Amino acid sequence: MRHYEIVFMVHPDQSEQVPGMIERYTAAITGAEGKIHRLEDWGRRQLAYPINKLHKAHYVLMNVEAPQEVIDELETTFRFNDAVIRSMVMRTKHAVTEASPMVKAKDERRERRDDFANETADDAEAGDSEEEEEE
Amino acid sequence: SLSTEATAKIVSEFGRDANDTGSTEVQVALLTAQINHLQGHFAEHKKDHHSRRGLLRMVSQRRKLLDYLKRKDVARYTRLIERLGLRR
Amino acid sequence: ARYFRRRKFCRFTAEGVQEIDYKDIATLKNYITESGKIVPSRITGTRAKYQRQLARAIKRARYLSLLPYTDRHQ
Amino acid sequence: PVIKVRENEPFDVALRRFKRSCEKAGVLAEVRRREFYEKPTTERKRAKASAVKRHAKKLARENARRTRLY
Amino acid sequence: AAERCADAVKEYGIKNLEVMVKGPGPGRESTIRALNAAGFRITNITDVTPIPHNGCRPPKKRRV
RNA sequence: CUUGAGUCUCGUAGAGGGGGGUAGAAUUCCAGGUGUAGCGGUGAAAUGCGUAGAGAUCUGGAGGAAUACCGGUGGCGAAGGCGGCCCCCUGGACGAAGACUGACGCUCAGGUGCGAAAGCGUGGGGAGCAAACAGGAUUAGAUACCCUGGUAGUCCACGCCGUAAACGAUGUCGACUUGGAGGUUGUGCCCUUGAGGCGUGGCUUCCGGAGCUAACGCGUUAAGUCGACCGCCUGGGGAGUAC
Repeated sequence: MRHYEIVFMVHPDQSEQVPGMIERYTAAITGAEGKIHRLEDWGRRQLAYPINKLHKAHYVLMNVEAPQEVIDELETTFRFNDAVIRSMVMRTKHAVTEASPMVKAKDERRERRDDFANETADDAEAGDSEEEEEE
Repeated sequence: SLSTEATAKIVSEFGRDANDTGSTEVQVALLTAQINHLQGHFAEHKKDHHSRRGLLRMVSQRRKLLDYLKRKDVARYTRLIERLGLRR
Repeated sequence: ARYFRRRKFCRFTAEGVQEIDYKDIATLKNYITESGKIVPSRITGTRAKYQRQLARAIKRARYLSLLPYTDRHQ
Repeated sequence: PVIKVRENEPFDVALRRFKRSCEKAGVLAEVRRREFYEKPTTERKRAKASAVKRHAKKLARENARRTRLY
Repeated sequence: AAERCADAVKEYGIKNLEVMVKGPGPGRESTIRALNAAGFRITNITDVTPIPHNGCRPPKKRRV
């Protein structure tokens, strides 16, 4: 099998309803003798054009070992979902060995790389736990 | 474009030597298996004239190594066409 | 004596052979200005192979909506 | 036009030296022209080329200055 | 233009400005100097010219 | 036979190609709030945009085209050419090591594929610029420079004659072989010699002995030497025009 990496997006209203998605995707990869090496949240990002009449949306990142056809299959699942509103999937990628790696990139998102339309607190109920003494 | 497993299956029981990939027949079997992936590419990628030119290069060389085998024996050349399936 | 004080991706052959990766958008922030421009090799602290590889990852993250790309946003 | 600044209302400090968006600015390189593989270094050698009496006079000043024979 | 605009807002009881500027034109600091000299207090000057990631084909003046 | 040439494994750089997908930003455009008669365009303004509510500023909405920085004489392409992000497929290159085949090779008229751009048929599209067309200004004159507007065109998918400063000036292939300096890039080994060096292999730029040089210069990639094969020219106009 292959090391993979997955990005996918949901609305801001769904940024604390994304762990319920990550449960199913995890269970697809663990079902396949694959393992989750990292799970991470990139938070709310600002959009050049409204999707379904709203200017912002929520990004998440997973980092895995999985068979490549699982991540073929999962890139297609995002692309067939209307709640999952855009993805990118990329071949031959792995997690960091670091704990809480993502907190420093959450910090970058809330500062210069959104337009901060929505509270930090709902988007942070996704992905990597912000253990600030590990990072 | 070539699988490793087709190449492996050729040299499994052909080839004049330990780690032979080079015997006349095995060159042309490996080029046929290359062609078979590229034929199915340019079938749908009709405006890919990189791939068109690469396909041309392979079939010319394979015809020159079939010819090299027909220069040895004409029946052994037509046995290589037999074992690789080419033409009607 | 042996060994001497190396520079970023220096004194070795088998580092920065393959690309410097985009997922660390916090590290990528280091290599952009306050107008979302790329900084060249002499500024990232790296040599030609590694800067070409940085500039692909920097590009990637900004057009993925993960890294700053101007002083402005909407 | 004005860039961004730590300054208290700069308008009485005659800054122009960085104070552009396009006007002698770096983004003027693809704005409003063709690609030119040769031009942008050719046009340096050409611009310099005609003022040769004034060029040669500074060179001659420096050769006469440099020798400590006066 | 800065002096007539300083007069234009006199009744709204503003005195404190910051400044934003766009466009290629030279109306970018002589304007500010006469703006401050028409009884207002400037504290910041910032650019708001939009710059692209390549973008679309530019307008043409003098067929350039 | 392995040395030319061919073949796979395997290390690896890449703006190579085709199919599809995509993000943010911008050039453009509208409404309306707020505001109130201005806006716009040069050499000159006129043409053009307004007051019937613009321009400007805020906020909402709409389209179609392209990737600034990075960036290197760099890397890649069959040539034409190739630079934001994802998948999928895919041609070529480059390289530490494994070997292998056993001259299987080289050229190439004719042949076969591609071939910047302009144009254009087909279906979709019309932001930007702008042939056409429409309108404007200057001057003694102005069909132009300059300006307003803008269809086609470009652009997406498909098809059509193919040509170019396809000036990256030097036909392809092989051997022989001056030296130096620069750039780039794969990799084994190590005091990883300092800086990574060094060997090693490819690309590439300049400089340059000898050679070659009407002349510029070129110069081992010879504007060199020797060979195979192949293209072009044969004064100028008539003319790639006529037939």
